[PDB]
Amino acid sequence: QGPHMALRKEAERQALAQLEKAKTKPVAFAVRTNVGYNPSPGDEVPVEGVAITFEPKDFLHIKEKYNNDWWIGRLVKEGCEVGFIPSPVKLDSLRLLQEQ
Amino acid sequence: TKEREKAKSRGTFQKLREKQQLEEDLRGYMSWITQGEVM
Amino acid sequence: VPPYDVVPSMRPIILVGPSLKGYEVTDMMQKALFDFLKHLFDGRISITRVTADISLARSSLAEVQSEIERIFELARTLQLVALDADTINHPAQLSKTSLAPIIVYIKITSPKVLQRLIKSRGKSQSKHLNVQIAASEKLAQCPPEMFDIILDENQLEDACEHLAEYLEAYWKATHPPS
Repeated sequence: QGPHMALRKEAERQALAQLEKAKTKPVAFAVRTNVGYNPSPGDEVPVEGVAITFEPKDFLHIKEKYNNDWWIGRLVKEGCEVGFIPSPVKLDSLRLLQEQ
Repeated sequence: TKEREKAKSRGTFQKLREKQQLEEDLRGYMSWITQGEVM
Repeated sequence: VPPYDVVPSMRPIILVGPSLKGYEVTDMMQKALFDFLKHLFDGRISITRVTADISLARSSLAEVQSEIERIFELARTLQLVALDADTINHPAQLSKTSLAPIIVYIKITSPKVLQRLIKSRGKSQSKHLNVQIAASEKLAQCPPEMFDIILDENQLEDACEHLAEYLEAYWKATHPPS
């Protein structure tokens, strides 16, 4: 409600400034994916709409680490920008949430 | 024209195709050594 | 099973195995293919010579990992990496490490012309007739989609058109515009 929108709306704009200030940062490390994943509405995304998706055997140039559940990085593709990469503990959290 | 069909139908098409493509692959395989003979 | 594996930020370009390496044939047909790699991306490429077998992670573990971490240093400045390997002769040979190189395949389109290259290098290479094309037919037992870049163009300007435009399309994919 009104008491829940004071902190939820202030965290989306705070995470969007972190995403916008990380495109000029150099690439720290790249990862090689093994499974497929797509963004959904209930994945606890900080900025809903700026998430990226990856299929199996794709490449992700991770820029920095946002938190313990989401990374900041871009997809190796012509024209793609930075996005939210799920951490390996987030991929472990998304699989056990489907069973519970 | 009826004789080029009977030279199509004996064996003679490959002679100007294989030896053509055995020549252009010969000239191309020479560049893969001789461009490394210099630098 | 880990979903993510630590790979370098820039993949090393690997001119590997048209015929089997370690001869006057494949090495000096690959040595020619670093001459066009010398000045074409000059200033945005790192050309080195690979000596140790990097398919073990012979040489020990310390001498190989120090060369793998050297490739890790060359991907920090976001530039292209080229490897002059003399032992790599299959895509699956470099599928167990944490590098994932670009399997550039110099393609031999006709095996019958390959035994005539053996007769053209004198009588020194003529004693290695069937063993070279054997695993260079097991480089045909590989499916072609297991590679990354395949070069079947015979002329120099036609084979280097795929060599330059594919890495330029890969350069724009790794580096976004401002």
